Amino acid sequence: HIKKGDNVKVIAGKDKGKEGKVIATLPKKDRVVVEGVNIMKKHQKPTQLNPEGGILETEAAIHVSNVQLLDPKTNEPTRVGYKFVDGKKVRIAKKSGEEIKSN
Amino acid sequence: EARDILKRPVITEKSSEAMAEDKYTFDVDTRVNKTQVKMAVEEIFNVKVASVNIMNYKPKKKRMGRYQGYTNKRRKAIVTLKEGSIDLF
Amino acid sequence: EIRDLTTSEIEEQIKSSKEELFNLRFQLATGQLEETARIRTVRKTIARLKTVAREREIEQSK
Amino acid sequence: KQCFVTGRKASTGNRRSHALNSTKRRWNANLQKVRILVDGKPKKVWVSARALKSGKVT
RNA sequence: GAGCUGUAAGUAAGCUUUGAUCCAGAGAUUUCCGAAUGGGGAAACCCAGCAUGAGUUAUGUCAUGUUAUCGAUAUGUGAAUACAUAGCAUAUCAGAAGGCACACCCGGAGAACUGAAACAUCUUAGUACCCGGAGGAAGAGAAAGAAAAUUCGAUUCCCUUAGUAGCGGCGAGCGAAACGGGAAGAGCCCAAACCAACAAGCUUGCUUGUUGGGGUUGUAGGACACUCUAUGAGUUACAAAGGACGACAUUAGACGAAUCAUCUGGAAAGAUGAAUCAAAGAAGGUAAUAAUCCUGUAGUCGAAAAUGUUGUCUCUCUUGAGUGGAUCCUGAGUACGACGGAGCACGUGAAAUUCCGUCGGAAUCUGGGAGGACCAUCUCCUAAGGCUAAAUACUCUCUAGUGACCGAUAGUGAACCAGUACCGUGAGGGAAAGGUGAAAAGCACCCCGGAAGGGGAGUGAAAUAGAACCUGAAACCGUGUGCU
RNA sequence: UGAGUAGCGAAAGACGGGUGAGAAUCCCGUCCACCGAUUGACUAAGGUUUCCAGAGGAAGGCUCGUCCGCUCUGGGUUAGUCGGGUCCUAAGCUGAGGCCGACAGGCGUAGGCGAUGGAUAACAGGUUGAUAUUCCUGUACCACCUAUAAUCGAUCG
Ligand SMILES: [Mg+2]
Ligand SMILES: [Mg+2]
Ligand SMILES: [Mg+2]
Ligand SMILES: [Mg+2]
Ligand SMILES: [Mg+2]
Ligand SMILES: [Mg+2]
Ligand SMILES: [Mg+2]
Ligand SMILES: [Mg+2]
Ligand SMILES: [Mg+2]
Ligand SMILES: [Mg+2]
Ligand SMILES: [Mg+2]
Ligand SMILES: [Mg+2]
Ligand SMILES: [Mg+2]
Ligand SMILES: [Mg+2]
Ligand SMILES: [Mg+2]
Ligand SMILES: [Mg+2]
Ligand SMILES: [Mg+2]
Repeated sequence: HIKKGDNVKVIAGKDKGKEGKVIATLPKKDRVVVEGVNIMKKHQKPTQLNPEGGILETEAAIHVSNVQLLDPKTNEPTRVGYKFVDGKKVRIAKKSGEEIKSN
Repeated sequence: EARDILKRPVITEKSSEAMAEDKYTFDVDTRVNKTQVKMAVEEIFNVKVASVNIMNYKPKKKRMGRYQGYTNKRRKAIVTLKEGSIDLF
Repeated sequence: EIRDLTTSEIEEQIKSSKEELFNLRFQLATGQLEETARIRTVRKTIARLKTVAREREIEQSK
Repeated sequence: KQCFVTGRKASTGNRRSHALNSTKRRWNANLQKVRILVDGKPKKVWVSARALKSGKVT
């Protein structure tokens, strides 16, 4: 269950196997967004903001369950399990290395 | 009370002409009577007024695309003051 | 204004905050748009002051 | 109307003919208006005739 | 535990690790009509009085308390009448009223259509409508019983007895019971004699009315006399009532094991191969069909708070066994009978038992009833006063589930801002209407046209998928055609 | 299908100009006809934004449409004396107590309720795309309040 400052690797998409960072997560539609993944081009018309708006190329949302958070000490993707040490709960990557990949 | 019985002013071309002969318009809360509107502009604006007049608007009908509702009833009040200057702007 | 319970005189503040609230709602119908500092995060404040005054008689009296 | 001790009330039941087809009627109890000694002032009230074990009127 | 500001995109300012928004417990707010209750009233409105207070030099206004009717408790006052009572005046009290799922229950009142091949006794049925009162269950209930052998034992409910004994224009049709097998298992408090005060009459007598205490059954118990026992049992639902000391269950939530690679494809969860967990191969989602991608499951934990079961102690409480029965009491206009009537499966008949109406009307332990009229003998049991858990009947909801149950003319009338549009003055009737794609990527631009639409271009695997949108059958209206 | 068939819900219009992509239908003008104890000017009953301005042409109007009583956006109703409440009662309707009845409830005294009637203080002109005795100009009246001084130990009743 990823956070807003992670750096992950996809499994199944139009562009699979590519890495990248996460910039938003949308936790009611549970669809996250990664740079450089699945560009969806828009035909915006001339609005009151964009002076004579036109075509562009921006990556848009994909689901959570095509995205797996990879091991920082190994760079192989991994299920993340949780345990708690002292006051809070931290993410072990279940490859015996807990990550620090929040910020 | 006496600070929030007046609710909004209204700026209309009926009223913005009626700034010349110094009459103001307002929008008081529905349950008040015309005497204690006079005792409110004494408090809020600190002038003394000659007379006040009120009326009612019945709650006219809403749109049809936006479905069948009614806009809120309201109580437009008009105050008459004979020497107090421009309170609001 | 959050968590200010040790003030014996708040009726100096409620009257002062409420006449502040009327300075802007009356100012809303012409122009002057910054609607956050308008009636949302200020009308909550005059509810903060009453629930820390209305209980104050209650623990006092019985 | 109501008694005192028995609390009487007309209760229903049929009444039949010689060819045995029915109807409805009531059996009203023998009420008599009389003034008795109750607490305070003596009141005048209905009471039934088989409730005669009491001192009448004073 | 990182985003949020409803359903709801767009904004424009903002909030947020100093812990938001959401999830659970607890508290403050709770305008107005409604039993409406200060008087009116066309429900959501109008008019006041009474004290306090703001305010103006005052009058107008405002603000929070306050005042309906029965009922109870206290004084005032108290007529026609003089003694008191109705009546009358103040102060406290919150008892009632209304609503309910009226589903289930208990009493009051109570039809007809229909069957008999018509129809009146009968039956549809003590059913539906109406009204009254309570509960989470109500009613019944501690033998004036069943029975006939040897008796056993409060009530309720399930199976058989059995469509039998029976009732019936002996027609249609109604229709039991005990014995037996089980479910779940508690029995108790008053009345009276007698005794101790209290008051009264009216005296050291008696009677009467209260207060305790004593006492509550039939193998005959109790009063009264005789003799012998006590700080051990019983309990806050029956038996008399309140409350501190201490284990679980609810109302949020944690953790939670196991995988890769290629191929076709817009995209793999599919095919082929190589692996792994398993108290986890329930179920759903993810661009197709996933035990190992996500949410989960099996198994484990958590609870500031607030309620419900409750175990323990603490408290209230409390004497129980025998004999003599030489006297005294055992529920009065009651039980019964006559007269019309309802219920008992039973239509008044050979008609017991049971309650109501009117009218006559007993005896008391050698008593009094009941064993399908009644009398005799023999067995059984003690009415006319009360209280009571469990077995059992229900779901408008709440929690977790299941289905050889439906998949939009089906399923509730109602998947869709449904008892809504809409029709009726009214009471009341009462519809139609689901599906773009994986993702909004919802067609920038060029051209004809005022626009609507349209041809290119463009997104997309697909626009012959264009927001009347998946699939698109028939009636039916059309277009050039081979034969005629 | 009937079928491009019956029907367009009384009646006098004609021309010029303008708007417009489009005009027998919309807007301005002259000429013509039509009611005139009414097709006129006012008030209640009802209806509830239909009212006015600006903009639009899918659907509505028995045709057409540039227009509208239809859609879209933004506005419009001012009262001490005007009708009514803070005054009165009629028919009725409710009705403390009280009668009366299987329950519910029926009837009724005191009192309240109830206008179509009784009582009561205002007019003339102007103004706006829309309101008027309501706002503005002048003129008075009615009820209650305070400061106002020809009398009375007279006033309210
Ligand atoms: Mg939003
Ligand atoms: Mg009221
Ligand atoms: Mg006062
Ligand atoms: Mg058992
Ligand atoms: Mg987990
Ligand atoms: Mg897992
Ligand atoms: Mg008889
Ligand atoms: Mg279908
Ligand atoms: Mg709808
Ligand atoms: Mg393409
Ligand atoms: Mg076809
Ligand atoms: Mg013809
Ligand atoms: Mg012309
Ligand atoms: Mg009207
Ligand atoms: Mg047309
Ligand atoms: Mg319009
Ligand atoms: Mg009268």
